[PDB]
Amino acid sequence: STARCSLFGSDFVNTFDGSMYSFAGYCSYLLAGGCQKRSFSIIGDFQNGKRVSLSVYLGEFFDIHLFVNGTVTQGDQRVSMPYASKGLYLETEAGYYKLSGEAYGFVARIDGSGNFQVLLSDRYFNKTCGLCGNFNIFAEDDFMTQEGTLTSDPYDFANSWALSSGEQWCERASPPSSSCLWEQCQLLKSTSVFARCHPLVDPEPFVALCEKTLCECAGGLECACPALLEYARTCAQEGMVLYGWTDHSACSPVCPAGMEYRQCVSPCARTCQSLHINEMCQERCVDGCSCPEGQLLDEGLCVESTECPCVHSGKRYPPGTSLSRDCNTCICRNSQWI
Amino acid sequence: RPPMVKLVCPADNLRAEGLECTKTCQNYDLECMSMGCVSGCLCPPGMVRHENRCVALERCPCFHQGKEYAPGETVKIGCNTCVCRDRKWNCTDHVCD
Amino acid sequence: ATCSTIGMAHYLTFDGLKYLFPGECQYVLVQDYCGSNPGTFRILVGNKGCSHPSVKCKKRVTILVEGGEIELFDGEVNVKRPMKDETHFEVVESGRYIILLLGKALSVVWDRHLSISVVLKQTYQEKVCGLCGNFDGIQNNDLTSSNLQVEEDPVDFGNSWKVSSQCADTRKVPLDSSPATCHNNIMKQTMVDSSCRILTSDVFQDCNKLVDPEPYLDVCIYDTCSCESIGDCACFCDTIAAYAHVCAQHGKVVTWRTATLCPQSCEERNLRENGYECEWRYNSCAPACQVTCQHPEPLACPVQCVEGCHAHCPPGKILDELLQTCVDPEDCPVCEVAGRRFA
Amino acid sequence: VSSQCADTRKVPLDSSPATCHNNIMKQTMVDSSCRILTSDVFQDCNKLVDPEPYLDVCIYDTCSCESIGDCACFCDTIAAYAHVCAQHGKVVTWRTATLCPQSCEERNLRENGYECEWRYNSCAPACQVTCQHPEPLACPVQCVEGCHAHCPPGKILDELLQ
Amino acid sequence: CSNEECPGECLVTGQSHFKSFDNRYFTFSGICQYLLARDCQDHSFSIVIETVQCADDRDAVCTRSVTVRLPGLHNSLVKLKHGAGVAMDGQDVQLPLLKGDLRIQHTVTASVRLSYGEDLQMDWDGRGRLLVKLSPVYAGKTCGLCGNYNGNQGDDFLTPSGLAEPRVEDFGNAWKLHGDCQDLQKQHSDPCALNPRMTRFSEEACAVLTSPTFEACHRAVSPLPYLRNCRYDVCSCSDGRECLCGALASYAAACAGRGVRVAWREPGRCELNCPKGQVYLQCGTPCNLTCRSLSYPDEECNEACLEGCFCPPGLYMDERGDCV
Ligand SMILES: *[C@@H]1O[C@H](CO)[C@@H](O[C@@H]2O[C@H](CO)[C@@H](O[C@@H]3O[C@H](CO)[C@@H](O)[C@H](O)[C@@H]3O)[C@H](O)[C@H]2NC(C)=O)[C@H](O)[C@H]1NC(C)=O
Ligand SMILES: *[C@@H]1O[C@H](CO)[C@@H](O)[C@H](O)[C@H]1NC(C)=O
Ligand SMILES: *[C@@H]1O[C@H](CO)[C@@H](O)[C@H](O)[C@H]1NC(C)=O
Ligand SMILES: *[C@@H]1O[C@H](CO)[C@@H](O)[C@H](O)[C@H]1NC(C)=O
Ligand SMILES: *[C@@H]1O[C@H](CO)[C@@H](O)[C@H](O)[C@H]1NC(C)=O
Ligand SMILES: *[C@@H]1O[C@H](CO)[C@@H](O)[C@H](O)[C@H]1NC(C)=O
Ligand SMILES: [Ca+2]
Ligand SMILES: [Ca+2]
Ligand SMILES: [Ca+2]
Repeated sequence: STARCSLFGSDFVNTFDGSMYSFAGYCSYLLAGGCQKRSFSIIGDFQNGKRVSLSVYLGEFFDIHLFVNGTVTQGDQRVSMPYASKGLYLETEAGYYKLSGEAYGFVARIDGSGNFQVLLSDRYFNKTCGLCGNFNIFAEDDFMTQEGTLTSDPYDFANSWALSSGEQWCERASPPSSSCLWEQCQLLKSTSVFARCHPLVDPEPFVALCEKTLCECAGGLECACPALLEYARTCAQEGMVLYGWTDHSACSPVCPAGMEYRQCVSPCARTCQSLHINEMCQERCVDGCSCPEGQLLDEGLCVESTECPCVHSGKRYPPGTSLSRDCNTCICRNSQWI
Repeated sequence: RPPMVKLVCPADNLRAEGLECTKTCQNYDLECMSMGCVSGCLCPPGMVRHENRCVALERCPCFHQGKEYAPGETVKIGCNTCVCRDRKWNCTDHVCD
Repeated sequence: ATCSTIGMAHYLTFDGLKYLFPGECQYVLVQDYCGSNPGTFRILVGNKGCSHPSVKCKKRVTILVEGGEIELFDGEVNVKRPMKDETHFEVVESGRYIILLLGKALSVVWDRHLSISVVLKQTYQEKVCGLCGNFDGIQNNDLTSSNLQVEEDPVDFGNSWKVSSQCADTRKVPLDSSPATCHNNIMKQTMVDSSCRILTSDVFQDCNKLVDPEPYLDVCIYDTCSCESIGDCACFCDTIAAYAHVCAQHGKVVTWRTATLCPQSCEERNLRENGYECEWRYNSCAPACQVTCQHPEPLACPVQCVEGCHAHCPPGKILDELLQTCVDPEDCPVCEVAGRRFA
Repeated sequence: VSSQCADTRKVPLDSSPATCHNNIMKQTMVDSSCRILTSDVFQDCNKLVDPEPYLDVCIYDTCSCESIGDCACFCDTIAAYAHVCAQHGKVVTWRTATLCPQSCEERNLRENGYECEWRYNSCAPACQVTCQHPEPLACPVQCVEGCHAHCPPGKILDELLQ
Repeated sequence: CSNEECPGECLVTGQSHFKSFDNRYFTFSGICQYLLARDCQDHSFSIVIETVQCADDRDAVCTRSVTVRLPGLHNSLVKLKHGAGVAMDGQDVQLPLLKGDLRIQHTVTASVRLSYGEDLQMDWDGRGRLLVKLSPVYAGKTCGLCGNYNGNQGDDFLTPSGLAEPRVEDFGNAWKLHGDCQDLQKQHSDPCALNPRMTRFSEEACAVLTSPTFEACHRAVSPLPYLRNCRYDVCSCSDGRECLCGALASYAAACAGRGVRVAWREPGRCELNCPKGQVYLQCGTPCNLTCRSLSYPDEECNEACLEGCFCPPGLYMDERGDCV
């Protein structure tokens, strides 16, 4: 039992139940956290209608900020990575930035496109209170304003969760008053690639948002591809994962190097600076990327198996870089001093 | 539903107590403000509303901290015992240690 | 020999070397999948939020003997994957400690809070590796990293035995003793030193002849400066308990708990239905393993002096298993077929 | 009394004394550490006495009362609040084996030890009769808390050897 | 010293912050109409407050309007609306108003002043802040939310039944006027346990009270209760810019009542920012400076200082709003 709400595309939102809409704000709205005994909060910052930075809050003492370009802070400092701490292990994954809290229970991602994803646990059933909406199977009553009343206008519902902090004060949010050639959205209705996700989810809202984006099309093929990743991920998490899509018209979701985007990549991500312990990789499939198969990953990039440098006192040394001790000396083999 | 009684508003200066002023037992002593008479219904003047329906005045339970207390019941508060009659608590005083 | 975790930030190898290494992710205590031979067992001591000795520290232990895990966490053991060789699998709850027997030589002892001890016999000579040394009888060389290199300081040595390669290994603490939390007052620092100078005051004077309380004093100075205790004194009594346990192994049992110094009680679980049958006491070290209708035969328990609360029922009417009430020997298993309790 | 005491001057700062709020890692456990005055047993007291002043006391003398191996500086406030509750015929039990534990079995006739004559009781009516004052008295607490001896009616307790 | 009873004051301010007649402070935060005070022994007057929610938050509350009733004139008299205006029996009127014993007048600092015969003085300015001064004549005949005007502060939670509750919620719920309004449950203490972002700012801002700038008044009124109110207001209300300075002014006014003066206004703080052609000056003793007073020079001039907007000492107030 685990839900997933994500902020994707440009000014789009998806809830824990499926009811999804559009929005553009400025005031670091509340994304998740119960409103009876809070005990933590997830806040997603915006700027000029864009999506900049993500943050958590434990009690009233610990802040962490993650940003979209891979820069992490402590509230007033500039910490490095991965930077494990009092829970909340900041890490790296198949190419995205991950923030995981298991004592409390949640996992947050930021990929190259800046699409936020959050996964909660089961014990928050009928108790989550933030912008992603209440977490109950019923999917029509997910517009609870902070007053407890129900509304229908997305903007009115969303403006009641704004948070201000001293220097940063915010105003009311108003829908942009701006209106508007191929229709590739029906790709979700024609090809058999997505045919197997049909009986679990309804593609119609995705087509609607696809045409909404198509209205803009400030580009050639950017009209639809962002609207496609979300459907694939959604019906993947539902219980069955689509295999070998992206081979027809997708726009190659981007990661720095290797570009080996694919589904079902083990989070363990075997490298050569490892003890090669097996049987302890019991994690589900997670989409991401990698670099082919004959290379093993290093801290920056991945290199052929025959150039894993030795390590001594934190210093890195290339193969055949024999160090000298006072009494003895020996050579760098494949990460094995002898 | 009988024996319920209704009343209309003459609408001369809007001083009549309409449905906006339901004199519950807990509100009998408190003054009642009238923004304006509204054609409605109320129990007879000698009858006061209760949680379900209007009941004799001398029977609405006295209220201590968030709980019911029927007439004639006594409660001991640290040093003295007090009993509610006419919805009002009556009891002696004894300055103790 | 014995490898144990003194306090909750320091380690003591098999050959008797003490060092400091605070981590927060999974590591390897002791294994044998490093020699030129097929390994058998493997023990991981992944701790949660213990990079600082704050009270919130919690620790978890996983054991992979053949095909199973035990997940020593919080309350008790798990059997998440039954092992095909339960012929010599035992679990004992004696005093305040829990004892696990996993084979002819391997044994484990757990306090249930923060201390784990591993005991191996002479068979595993020069055949292990990890954070507990190679058990060869030489102290100098028991600091080799995973890549066959002898490091200098423990902080760099420990990183090489990390399991997951995405932990952000601890960098180092450049300062001297009296961590940041101390030496800024020299008023809290001057109370901590005298507070646990009791390791040499009146009762441990006999111990001091046999074992020098030099490392344990330093451990006490640590993880008390950096341990903000509020209403829970468990962060302190544990070091003294560990030292007393070490003394006990040399036949020098001591008693140190008063009514105003780390008091303890075990009368709560004393048959509240009536209670007058007070069957529970607190003993000096309550010899370890006592037979019942669980293992009606002596075992090989390498402590035999486990401190805690004990039951001292008369020669007849031995202790039961589940309800914790001495009963006559009738309530033993009908038969041992399939290794089931069978009442 | 004496005119040479160095009169205490003042404390200018607000709540969270200098000892608090200098880290705000502490001051984050203390508030949660002794919020137990309303956790699971004191919902019944709260209807009779409002525990704001006692929380204020707990926050005070907890930062500024540094503790090392002696947790007594904190259990006393909870004991006082429990005593106040008990005055209003509302006995409560709050002590555990992991939270301010108290044991009175040390004085249990070490000569034999088996004759366990002592227990720990919460209300435990206060003033009894022995060969000291075998007459009723006026004790205005009437179930002082502590460790109590409750041997059968006959063979009453002694004075000196207990 | 010689003891003597002296006038009492009931104060309502902030989100929901009360000061009873004697000295008791507290917070109620309930949403209905309530009876603030009544003669209760002779039935000479009555004050009713209407309450609503603001700042789209759980713990934010306001007071919209106050209605006074004076059986002396037989009618439900002036209602003080959320604006500065007043309505006499449903009809708007223009200030000042004179009658047999009632005087309603606009004051210098953009407020309203309601006065009856030699007592029952009321100050109310628009944005939910009410001061009620009561003469010593009503020394023991008063029941309501302000409590009996006796010398003891230990019996201000006295419900109309006759007993005093230990909890504030039960005491407050006893003074409703409508049976539909719900009875609130446990009062929430910390409002910015729900808005962690606004934590550092609140604590660093509501600390000027315990600073040298106010040290002169630290021994005229204890600034312990005025600090938690500042923290609550900053944490709770939607707009912290004016909430912060809506609370400091309260402490400054409290100090001014004991004779102590202080400036507490410096750049970087909510300065009055008086319009052009007027002066932010401190004490000016307003009885002249409005040439309505010029028309009537022999009515009264007996008033303390108000440090409001003023004019250079060569000008009178113009009717349209000027001072040239
Ligand atoms: C990722 O994005 C964030 C924000 O979009 C970048 O942080 C920003 O970095 C600039 C460069 O220094 C900061 O400007 C500096 O601000 C300080 C303090 O005001 C000022 O003294 C300097 O003169 C300079 O203007 C900016 O404040 C900062 N914004 C934050 C932290 O919110 C970050 O650099 C980006 N990452 C990379 C790798 O570029
Ligand atoms: C959620 O909880 C509320 C209050 O406990 C209850 O009224 C409601 O029915 C619950 N909803 C579901 C879907 O269980
Ligand atoms: C309370 O009772 C006494 C005697 O029963 C009586 O004299 C007194 O008048 C009563 N109080 C009231 C307010 O009626
Ligand atoms: C502990 O148990 C042993 C054996 O039963 C006994 O000899 C010893 O006296 C006990 N210790 C105490 C303090 O009772
Ligand atoms: C405490 O003493 C009273 C006295 O009768 C008794 O009723 C009660 O059961 C005792 N409590 C315990 C826990 O022994
Ligand atoms: C009020 O006092 C006199 C009397 O009218 C007047 O001349 C003066 O200008 C007024 N006060 C000020 C400060 O202007
Ligand atoms: Ca829902
Ligand atoms: Ca060795
Ligand atoms: Ca009073």
